[PDB]
Amino acid sequence: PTVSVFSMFRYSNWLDKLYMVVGTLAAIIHGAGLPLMMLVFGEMTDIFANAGNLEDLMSFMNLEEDMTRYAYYYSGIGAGVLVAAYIQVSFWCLAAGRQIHKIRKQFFHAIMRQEIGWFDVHDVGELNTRLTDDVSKINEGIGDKIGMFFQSMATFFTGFIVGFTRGWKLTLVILAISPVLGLSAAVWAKILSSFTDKELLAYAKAGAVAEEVLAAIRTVIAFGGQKKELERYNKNLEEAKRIGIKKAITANISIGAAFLLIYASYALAFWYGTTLVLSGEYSIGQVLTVFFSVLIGAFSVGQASPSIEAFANARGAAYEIFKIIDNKPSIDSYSKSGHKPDNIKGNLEFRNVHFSYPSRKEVKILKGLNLKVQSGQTVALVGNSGCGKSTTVQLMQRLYDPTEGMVSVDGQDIRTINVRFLREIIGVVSQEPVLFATTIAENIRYGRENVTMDEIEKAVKEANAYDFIMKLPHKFDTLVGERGAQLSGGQKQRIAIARALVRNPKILLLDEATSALDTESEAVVQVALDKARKGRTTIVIAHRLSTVRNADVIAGFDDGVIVEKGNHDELMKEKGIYFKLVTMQTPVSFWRIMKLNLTEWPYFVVGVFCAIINGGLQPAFAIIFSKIIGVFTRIDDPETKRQNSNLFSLLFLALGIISFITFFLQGFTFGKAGEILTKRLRYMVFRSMLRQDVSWFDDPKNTTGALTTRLANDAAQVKGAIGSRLAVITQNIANLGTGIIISFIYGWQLTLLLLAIVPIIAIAGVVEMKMLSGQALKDKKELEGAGKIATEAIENFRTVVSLTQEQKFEHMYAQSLQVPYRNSLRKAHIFGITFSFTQAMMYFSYAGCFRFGAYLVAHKLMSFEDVLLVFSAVVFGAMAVGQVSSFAPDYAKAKISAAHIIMIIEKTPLIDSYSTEGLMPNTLEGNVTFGEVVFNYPTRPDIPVLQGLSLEVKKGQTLALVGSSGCGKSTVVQLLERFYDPLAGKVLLDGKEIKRLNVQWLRAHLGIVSQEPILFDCSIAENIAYGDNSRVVSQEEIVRAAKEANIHAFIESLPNKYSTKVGDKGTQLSGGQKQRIAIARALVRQPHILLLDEATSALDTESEKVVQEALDKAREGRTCIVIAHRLSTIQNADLIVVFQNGRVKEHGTHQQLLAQKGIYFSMVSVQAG
Amino acid sequence: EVQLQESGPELVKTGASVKISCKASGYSFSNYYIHWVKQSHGKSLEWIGFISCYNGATFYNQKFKGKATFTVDNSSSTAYMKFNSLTFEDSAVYYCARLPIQFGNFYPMDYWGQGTTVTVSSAKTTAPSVYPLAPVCGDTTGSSVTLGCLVKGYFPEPVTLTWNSGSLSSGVHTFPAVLQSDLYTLSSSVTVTSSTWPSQSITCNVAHPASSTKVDKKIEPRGPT
Amino acid sequence: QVVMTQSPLSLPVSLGDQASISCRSSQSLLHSNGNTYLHWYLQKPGQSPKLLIYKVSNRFSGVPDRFSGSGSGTDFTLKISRVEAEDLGVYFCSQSTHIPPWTFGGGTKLDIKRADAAPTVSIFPPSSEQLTSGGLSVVCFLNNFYPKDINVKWKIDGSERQNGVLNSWTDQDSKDSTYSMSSTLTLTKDEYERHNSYTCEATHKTSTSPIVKSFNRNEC
Ligand SMILES: COc1cc2c(cc1OC)CN(CCc1ccc(-n3nnc(-c4cc(OC)c(OC)cc4NC(=O)[C@H]4CC(=O)c5ccccc5O4)n3)cc1)CC2
Ligand SMILES: COc1cc2c(cc1OC)CN(CCc1ccc(-n3nnc(-c4cc(OC)c(OC)cc4NC(=O)[C@H]4CC(=O)c5ccccc5O4)n3)cc1)CC2
Repeated sequence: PTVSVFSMFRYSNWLDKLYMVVGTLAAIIHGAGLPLMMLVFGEMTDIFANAGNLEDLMSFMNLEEDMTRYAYYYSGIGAGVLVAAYIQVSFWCLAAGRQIHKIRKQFFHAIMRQEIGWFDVHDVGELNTRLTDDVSKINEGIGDKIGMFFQSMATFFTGFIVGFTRGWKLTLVILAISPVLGLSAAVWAKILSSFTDKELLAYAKAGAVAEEVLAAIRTVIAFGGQKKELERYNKNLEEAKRIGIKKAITANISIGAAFLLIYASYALAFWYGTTLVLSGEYSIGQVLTVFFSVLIGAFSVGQASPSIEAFANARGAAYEIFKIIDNKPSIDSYSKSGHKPDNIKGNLEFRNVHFSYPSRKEVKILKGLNLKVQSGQTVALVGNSGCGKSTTVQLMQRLYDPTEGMVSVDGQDIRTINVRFLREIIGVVSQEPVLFATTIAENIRYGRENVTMDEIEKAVKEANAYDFIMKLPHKFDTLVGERGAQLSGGQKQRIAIARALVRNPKILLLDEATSALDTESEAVVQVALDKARKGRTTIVIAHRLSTVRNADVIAGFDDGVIVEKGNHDELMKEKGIYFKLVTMQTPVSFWRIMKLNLTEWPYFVVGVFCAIINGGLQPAFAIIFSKIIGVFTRIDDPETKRQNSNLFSLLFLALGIISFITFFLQGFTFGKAGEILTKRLRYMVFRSMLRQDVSWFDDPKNTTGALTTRLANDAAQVKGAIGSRLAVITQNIANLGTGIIISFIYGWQLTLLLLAIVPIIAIAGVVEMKMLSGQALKDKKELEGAGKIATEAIENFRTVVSLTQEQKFEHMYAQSLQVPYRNSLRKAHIFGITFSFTQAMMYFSYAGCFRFGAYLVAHKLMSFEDVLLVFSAVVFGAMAVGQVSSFAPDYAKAKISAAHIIMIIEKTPLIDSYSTEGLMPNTLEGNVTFGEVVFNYPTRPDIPVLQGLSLEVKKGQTLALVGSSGCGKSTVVQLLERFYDPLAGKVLLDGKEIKRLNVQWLRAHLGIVSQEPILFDCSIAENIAYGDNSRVVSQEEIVRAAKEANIHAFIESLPNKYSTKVGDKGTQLSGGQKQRIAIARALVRQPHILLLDEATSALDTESEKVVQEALDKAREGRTCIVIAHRLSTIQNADLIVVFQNGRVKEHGTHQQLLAQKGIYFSMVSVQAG
Repeated sequence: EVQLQESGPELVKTGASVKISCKASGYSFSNYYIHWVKQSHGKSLEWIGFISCYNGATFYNQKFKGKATFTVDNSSSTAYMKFNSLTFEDSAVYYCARLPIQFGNFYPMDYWGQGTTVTVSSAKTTAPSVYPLAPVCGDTTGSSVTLGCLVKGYFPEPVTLTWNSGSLSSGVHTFPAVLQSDLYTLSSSVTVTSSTWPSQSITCNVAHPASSTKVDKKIEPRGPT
Repeated sequence: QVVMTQSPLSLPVSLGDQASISCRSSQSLLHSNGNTYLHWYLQKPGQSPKLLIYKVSNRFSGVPDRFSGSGSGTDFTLKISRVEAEDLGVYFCSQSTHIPPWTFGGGTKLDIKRADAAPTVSIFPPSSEQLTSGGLSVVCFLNNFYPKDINVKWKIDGSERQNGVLNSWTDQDSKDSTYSMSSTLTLTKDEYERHNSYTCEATHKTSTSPIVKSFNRNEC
């Protein structure tokens, strides 16, 4: 898991290696720039000091002339550094951008060259996160951090070299102090660089119950765990709060320690330097230049660690992409060493074919199948689901290879001939097709390259899918939505048949081509299928026997092996399995957030005080620095000079200690108030969303994951929106206001001159800060807005592995990649220019300020201590203003966040779950009466699913509801359970209308089983224990319900039997077992009204009886309503209701519906026996 | 441990120019001022001026301005003082001294150059006039009978005087020389006993470099003259 | 333009006792800040002057502590404790509080303060080479005299000689450690004859009486 460095710089041109070399040279130059500026600064301040000393003796002419000369060194260094910085940044960014574009295109090629078996095992999203995260990490690992790394190493080396060639004594002292300085700068950059992932994990620990309660929305009011899930969520928030508090405390400890160390080093270095300057051994400019070069060098070598971090990350993230690109499959679509026939005649040969799925290789579905199919032979295969008809279809197109035997098509085997040429000539429709979300002309064009619209019209008229083309607008320009959601299912399957038929194939393979289709359209589709079957070989897999009776050969699967063979009458005169089949068939808010942290006002007041002191900490440094220099700018007694120097060293130390305390306090207090606000806001938004109705979440914009992300991000952004603006404003005021004032008092002219520069210096500071770690994410946003095509061509590997059109989607990916690449190059150039210009203006401020200062000193208008004060108080004031106002989070998105949070908190549901008001009778009977009830979905207001049904249910009346899939089966459940209230109709619950009753009482009395069993992230004892709430749950009822649901055996078998931790949605254990535990979880409710919705969807035949015996012994006393597709619970039901498009067609006893032969008898004579 | 040292004597003629050199070792040259100070003979010291060893800025006393120029050589760590048309009044001993730039007259002149004596002169080399002296005529002082040998009007210095080629180390008295009207003068005495004079030889010796006259002269007993 | 005055131009001191040298400033040597700057330096014959005591009463690093300095206003003093033989040179003081032009003092030499005695006058008739060359040079040696402030007088026929004569004041000897000087009267052969008496004496403190030793041009 550590790529060798040479392997990553693969895909590098010669132009890119030239870019890298020249960028490294420019980076070294721009790095070594700064210690030379310190050199010139030392020489210049020495000039000023000697002029002052002499003019205080003779009690200023050559001063102006020598400053004239030094301005030229300043300007030269400024220009050279501007050029070197521009070159370094632009060249490194261009090299990395082009290299990463090449990497990404070649990686997509590799991820396309694979096979479905290698793609069906790995997760689909895994490759998505691999692409985005891995590629962006490779980009940042080689983009610029190498530039800044070499620049910081150059600054360190040149700084120590200058410090040694000037004076080696103070240099050895600052060297002895240097390792702790480097460590402090490294840790301080390390904690300011990321500031996201640790708090993200601290919240992710709690994101589990978030995803729990937002992944189980419907069943959560039946479970009624709102109070309990809210308690557990409060616990998780408490732990997250404690971890975040410890984070803030330790981070601010490290910050304060770094600043205390900086200031103690200032104190020691000035103490020793002034000892030498007073002992005549050193000058003041010399001590200044030696100290500034060594201190800056140590800080830079400290700041060059995140480059190493990002490079290690880039190697680690490139390992997997290189392994993907490195892998070559046995069969390559791109490879042209495959063999291609010419006289392609339809002949199928399978002999001794054994194959198992590599996802589950322990189970063997197939145990040998031998077939020989001639041309024009319509072969159908019949059998139950589990034998693998779809397995045989996937075995045909060489999606895999059989482990035993050899398959052949017309003499020669598949294993020596080309895969793509074979893949284009077999037109296959799968069971559930997928449609790409383009126009329908492109969709029907997707078979082959050069198809004109006349062949399109002939193919769609063969498919009989031109009428719905005729009725909708944009008859070749209609953009079908995601996964065929815009159109209906029958139009979708008919145009899918068209999309296969445009290839003009040699072998046609249909797999369940008429699942959701009606009578006449399946008829005309099958007539068209016999219109094009005479030149081709065909295999049809279907459930309806209307299209099977007119075939050539019928065959039957049993346990994977094809057992029966022959024509219709041969299987009819043999009375086999199939015999039994045919015999049976015949914004809005503006700063109302100030009151959100109001209760923690001591934190706010101590924070504003500490911010005032931490802002004013700068002009005090200006004062002490200028005073300690002016002590050596004038003449005085040696002892007075030594006393002043010692006093100012002590003042440096004391200022450092104050800085430590105040940084700790401000950081801790603001972080603590922020975290308390985030906790109080997450708690409240979760409670207010739990108080909502099901109609609220069912809104199309109110999605689960989107809402957990809204919580995670906005509840942490609104804390900044309130605390950070105030803290930063106060910091910047106490930093720059008193600075401009003290400057105006002493030097009036130079203060105006530098006022004409402070904005650009602040801008340079903010830019340098945004460059230290993290500038912009917009490139990811462009790639994402253009990245859905790779997602869709990855997920739907199925259609692309057969259509033989992979290169077209690779070219589409290239067309998607083109324009962001041009924009990235233009942005690299612009960014280089801006960075260089800002740093150069920071380099030219020296020259301007000190030339005007020399002209002022020469004319007696001010001293040198004064110009030093104005400089160090105004220019560094503006630089600190920029540096600090950078770390502040921006304000517009924070405001939008607070607005939406307050909106959602403020929103109140029409029905309140916490209120007790309503009709509370002490008694009931258990009779339900629906009358003229109509319901339309709020997300689909134009489409009515109901047209006024009615129903009468009495005590103990086993009421079966039978109908088509999607005719309002669970809608009556949702009308009962107070999810949706209908616009019209009347529902009487024992002569008591549900709209006037208590809301929680109806949700307490009844108890259902969901359409899909969902459990929570705990053990099975807490799975069944969720069924009864606000009540002391007895374990005797737990074991009694586990015995009654016949899940007691599977619980008592498991180790840690009632403490066995179940994962998400019961993904560890099987579907029948979680269905039985859903039966046990509903069973503890003991409901007076019981509903079942698909009680035997995935369950064994011996388990259905042991589920139903508890139901039949407990159906007395309670009203029972079962909805299922299996007829075994429908035969013994009391009254049976058949639905048709929401309308009640037949009702009454089962013998009455069996007497009058209608649509129910149609479904009652399918598998009667 | 700071050591400045100067060039050495420079016997120049009138109306000429002469450069005096102060060389400083063992410390930082860039900081201190070098102060030039004059001293005539038998009089109080006198301040000439100062040169800034950093950039070469100067300040002159009122008397000496227009008669002296100060310059500095940083790469050689030396200071230079040059006259212009030096007169007879500039024969003296001159000194260079050190004074830091930060304190500036609130500190003493810590370290001094050794001093180099200038002498203005117009005369030229001369042969010494070795005069053989003799005691008082007739009477004796007893045991201690005195003798002597001297010179008059020689240029330039020095002169070495020994007695009996060094073999006489008894009753010998040496006295320094004196400059007068661009020439020199000397004298010396030796006391001997009666059994050493007029019983033994007593010879004075002179040696003037710019004349090479390694002359010797025995002092004889005086009779009628 | 302050003017320092160092009180004794010479201080007769012995070895084993102490002395004190005093400088008087014409102006007040305080400063507007509150410190007084008056430094004492030591100079040796043929060497460079060293710094003995800087500022008011402070001592320079690298000197013993025998030296001490105390003063007020316009009168300051130095003190040598346990005087030695090496620390015998010229001293001087230096003002630095008013420095348009730096100011120093006149200096002070030290003495050895030996036992007293009177010199032995020695006189010579002129040299034969001088009579041949037309000249006279009569020297008046005076050995073993003490202390080194004596005023001898050349006399001719009752007239004091003030021309062509100076005194060669030798310093104190090493072992015998007594003083000497040389007064030499010279004239041309013309006025050599117009006078007869070339009388030299030694007027000192050890003896007010002139110790006369003369000869006569004719008598020889
Ligand atoms: C220094 O100039 C340059 C600056 C820049 C460039 C190039 C530069 O060319 C040299 C180009 N990028 C380089 C990256 C970078 C960013 C910042 C710094 N910082 N260095 N110090 C401080 C500082 C931080 C304080 O806490 C927040 C603080 O408050 C207590 C005060 C300070 N400093 C000051 O106040 C003074 C006062 C003073 O007398 C002085 C004397 C000598 C030199 C600088 C001086 O600046 N930040 C150095 C490099 C971006 C910024
Ligand atoms: C996210 O959440 C948080 C947000 C916030 C905080 C905490 C958070 O945590 C939750 C607390 N605030 C942080 C705001 C802030 C802004 C800048 C700084 N920097 N200070 N220095 C440098 C510097 C940058 C260099 O380029 C990279 C560089 O390379 C050349 C060098 C340096 N440093 C230096 O040069 C020296 C030299 C020097 O003379 C000096 C003099 C005085 C004082 C320090 C000095 O340090 N940046 C410190 C804090 C607000 C926002």
